[PDB]
Amino acid sequence: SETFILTSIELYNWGGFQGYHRAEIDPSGTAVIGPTGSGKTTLVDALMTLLCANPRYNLASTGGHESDRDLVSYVRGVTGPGDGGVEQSHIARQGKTVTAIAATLERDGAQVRLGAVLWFEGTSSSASDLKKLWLLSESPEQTLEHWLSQHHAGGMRALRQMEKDGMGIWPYPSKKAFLARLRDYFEVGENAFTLLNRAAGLKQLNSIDEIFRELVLDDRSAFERAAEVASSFVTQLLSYIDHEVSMIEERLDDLNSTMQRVDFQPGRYLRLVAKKVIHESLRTLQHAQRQLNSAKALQALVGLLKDACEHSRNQGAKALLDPRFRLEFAVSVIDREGNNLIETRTGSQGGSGGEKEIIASYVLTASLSYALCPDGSSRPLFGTIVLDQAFSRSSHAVAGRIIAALREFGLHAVFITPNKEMRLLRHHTRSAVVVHRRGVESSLVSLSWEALDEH
Amino acid sequence: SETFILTSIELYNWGGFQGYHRAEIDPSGTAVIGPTGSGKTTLVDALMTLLCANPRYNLASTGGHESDRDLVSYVRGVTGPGDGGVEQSHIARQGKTVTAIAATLERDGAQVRLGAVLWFEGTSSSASDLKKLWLLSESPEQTLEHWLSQHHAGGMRALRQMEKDGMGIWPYPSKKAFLARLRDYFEVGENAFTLLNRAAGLKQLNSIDEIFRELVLDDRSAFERAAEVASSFTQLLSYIDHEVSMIEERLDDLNSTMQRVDFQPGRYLRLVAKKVIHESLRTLQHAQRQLNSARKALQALVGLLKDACEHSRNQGAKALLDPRFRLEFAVSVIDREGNNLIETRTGSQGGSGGEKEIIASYVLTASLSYALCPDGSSRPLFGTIVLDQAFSRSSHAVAGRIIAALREFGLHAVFITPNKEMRLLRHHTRSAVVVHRRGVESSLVSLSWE
Amino acid sequence: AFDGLDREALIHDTLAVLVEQGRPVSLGELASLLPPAHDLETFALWLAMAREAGIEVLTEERQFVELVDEDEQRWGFNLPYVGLDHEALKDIDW
DNA sequence: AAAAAAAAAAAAAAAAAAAAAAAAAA
DNA sequence: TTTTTTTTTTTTTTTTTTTTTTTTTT
Ligand SMILES: Nc1ncnc2c1ncn2[C@@H]1O[C@H](COP(=O)(O)OP(=O)(O)OP(O)(O)=S)[C@@H](O)[C@H]1O
Ligand SMILES: Nc1ncnc2c1ncn2[C@@H]1O[C@H](COP(=O)(O)OP(=O)(O)OP(O)(O)=S)[C@@H](O)[C@H]1O
Ligand SMILES: [Mg+2]
Ligand SMILES: [Mg+2]
Repeated sequence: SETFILTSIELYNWGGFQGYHRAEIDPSGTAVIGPTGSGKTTLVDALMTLLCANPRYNLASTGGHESDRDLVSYVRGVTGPGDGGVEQSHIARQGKTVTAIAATLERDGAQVRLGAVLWFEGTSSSASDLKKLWLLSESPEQTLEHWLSQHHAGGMRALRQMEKDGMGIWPYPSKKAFLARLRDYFEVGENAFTLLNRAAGLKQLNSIDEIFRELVLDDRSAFERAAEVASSFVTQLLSYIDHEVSMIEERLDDLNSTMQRVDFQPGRYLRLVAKKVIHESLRTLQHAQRQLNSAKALQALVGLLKDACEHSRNQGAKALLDPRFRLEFAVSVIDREGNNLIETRTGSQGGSGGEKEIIASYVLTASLSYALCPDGSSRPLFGTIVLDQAFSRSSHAVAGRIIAALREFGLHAVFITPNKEMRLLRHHTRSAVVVHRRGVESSLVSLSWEALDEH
Repeated sequence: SETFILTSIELYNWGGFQGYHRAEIDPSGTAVIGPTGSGKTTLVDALMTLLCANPRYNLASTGGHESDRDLVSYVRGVTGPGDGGVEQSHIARQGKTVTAIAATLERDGAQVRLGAVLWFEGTSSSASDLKKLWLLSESPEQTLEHWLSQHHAGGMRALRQMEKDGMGIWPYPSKKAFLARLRDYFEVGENAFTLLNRAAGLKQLNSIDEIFRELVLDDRSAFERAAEVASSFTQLLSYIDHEVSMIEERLDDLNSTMQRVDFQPGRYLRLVAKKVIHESLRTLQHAQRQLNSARKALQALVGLLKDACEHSRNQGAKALLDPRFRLEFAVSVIDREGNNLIETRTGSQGGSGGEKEIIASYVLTASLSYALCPDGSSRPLFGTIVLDQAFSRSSHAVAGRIIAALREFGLHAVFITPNKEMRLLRHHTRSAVVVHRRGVESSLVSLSWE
Repeated sequence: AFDGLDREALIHDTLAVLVEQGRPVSLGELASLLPPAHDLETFALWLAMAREAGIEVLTEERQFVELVDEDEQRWGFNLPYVGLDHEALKDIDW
């Protein structure tokens, strides 16, 4: 209707995939299956590289505790820890190389394509020798083969020459401007995409306050104005901070109003609350102000402000000048029949193995559905989400609730599992993508369910 | 046929299980199954409490990074974080309570039992108000009901008096003496049971040498003899050499018995240890040669020895006198048909989701087989091992190979699964234990087939 | 690795048999009248239903059931004694 | 094509709190 | 015989320093 959805994704000399490959994705949810160690996570990494400013590769393997891969390894395509010898036999492509990836989104009578080109020039491995160029396309005649053709008969100048004569093409040599243009195009909050990357492999909740203070909410600190006033040689700072707190509370009210419709465990749902706490240096500063009002000693306020500004990474400064650090967050469970608390939780400590997964998935999708366009009203302009190693620890019953909630929130999803589960996916999806490895090469096959059934 | 195998385990007022409960375990291995949030982890925590001096509860849920629950929470039976108010509806038993556990081993006719009784007195909840008493016996006519009746008749005075009024029982009010006696009974190494506790929830490997220096190998450093020699105002090096030769001799046999299993379609593993030389030894040799060629230069040698004995927590001096630190460990993959090295590795960094699990399982089971029999006399006296959330991130063939590896070394194992992978289990297992929970109380049922 | 097990069909067939018989049924007769494709994964579901609906599960006496798989052979199961009926679990959601 | 300023992630160390075991007094 | 006092060990939390990569200017 008015929401873009992923439809296809292509590769060239990326990771273990050599040559040219592609896969098609149905607009009613698909699943990715294949044996252990075949290439399922590589496609996800290739997609994530195009969106966030600093990806976390291979996140789901450790459960959300550590990332263990780098871009150059994918570009040159290593296949293990090697052996140690004269010839580095464990590296696939050595010397001069070239690599290109691209993903395409689609809507009702529209099309947008993203892309990237990366290439070496000599025998080196430093991260500063990997020349890069990002792209954004609107016209239908642009295609990956066209970009490779242009590069092979020129260079950076040849690629940049496309904008002069063509249409609907914008190459950006710096990733920062690329991401700024992207966010402006989709009308999306500043930290939505990093949240999307984080939601792929996170399976715990140490504390929800960190999640709300780092990802969901924006950043409107007041350090600069404080420094300006300090160097001018004041209550307006406090008025500004109070106004920011009020706006934060209104936004949180909006979110918890939205979260009601979806259903938790039967007869129950969730509500989010926040309390106000004042402590630390606020009392000291107020005392100093009231003491100076008696009369000199004007340098006391300047000293306090400068000390707070200098130590910008301490709890005193954060609690003094950052409005989003003047609240405390916790989640609660409400029974539908009437209204009464059943349990209030501030984290996920002490739970069972399967309860942590459902809690984390529910809260993450609830926050993400709001971080997208409906933050500023209207329906989302970018609806899709990726899950990795889905349903690793839960039982049969919990997966149904997860899928039902995901459908109710209004998002399209792709699931990535080994052959562990084959019934629910057949019941709720429409298309499948099969991967396979033979030696050191991997390939993709796309089929619907009926064709595989006929075998 | 001289190995003790787990056969039974009993509970009373533990966790969510209220009142008496029981479960049986087949000599060929079993498999507990049940829905999510049923009580499978509680049953195995009850066993882990009796063995390690400092348990890690609920280890598998977080993947092997943290722990969440504590002992006093189990005894009073907390179910969830609750809410505000004062009634504390989320706590089951309030006021005076009493709890009991047991476990049984059978090898051939001979039988042993392990025990524990814990209770409160009032409405306090501090860890210092929880009385404890540990038991160990090898005679019949001593069951859980007997201990509970004796405790009700009197108090700890009545309990601790059973030793004089009987035969074949030994009460220990201090856990350290209890564990020392237990370790002496089975002739296992010093940290075998801690390793067993760790192996139940570890699905990721970071460095082999950490494990081989912290848990598997015992401590035989020569700090005392060196300090004595320094204060006397060299056989030390020969002693160190002998101790580093013994390790190589054991590793040879371990590799020989690991050779028979196929880690992959045509490949098998092997452990490799290499020798390293630090600068500290060079200085000592130089001092020795200088003293020999001098003929007073004795001050420097004694100063070096005294410095070594002083800061016994720096790798500079620790690597001089601790034989465990003179070696370096790593694994390698070798294929048959013209034996040829193909890949060497020192940790599971950068691997796939399923490769880490199998690597960790192989290394840990090899380490356990080493620890449970320190010398070449063979005949382990303890032969069980448990796994939690077995085969959670792998495919069919990987699970098959893991099970084959476990069966090769000669270990009796039990598996825990959230009602998955039944077809694979049914071939290699001949029992089951089903746990179900309604409301707030849990229950156990038992099966078997042949 | 398709098909596997179908829970809904098994539940419906069990309910139909129970309402048809109109008398309490133990595990042996239920298995005999409706042999399972897989020997396991079936007794577990029935025991789960029995414990959930509240029917007592006696454990002091045993019942023996003999089955033969697809590839011949024999299996003897030492199941406990459970009495299922339609009335107890007629109004419980699943 | 080369030199400078800024930002994000990893590693080591100091401070603090809680629990277990042995010695001493009523 | 029962209670109290002391020491020792283990774990957690916060702060500072270091390194690498990206972007900008000449
Ligand atoms: N940077 C890298 N370093 C080492 N090995 C790599 C790297 N990138 C890919 N591989 C190899 O690629 C294979 C795993 O990649 P993937 O197939 O994407 O992982 P996977 O599909 O997630 O496997 P599962 O299903 O999660 S167990 C293994 O053979 C790895 O050795
Ligand atoms: N200390 C505790 N704090 C909070 N809840 C607890 C605690 N001990 C037990 N419970 C509850 O008791 C239930 C018993 O489940 P567990 O045995 O801990 O996990 P489980 O049965 O293994 O579930 P999974 O998904 O199979 S790991 C838990 O789900 C909690 O709801
Ligand atoms: Mg993966
Ligand atoms: Mg568990």
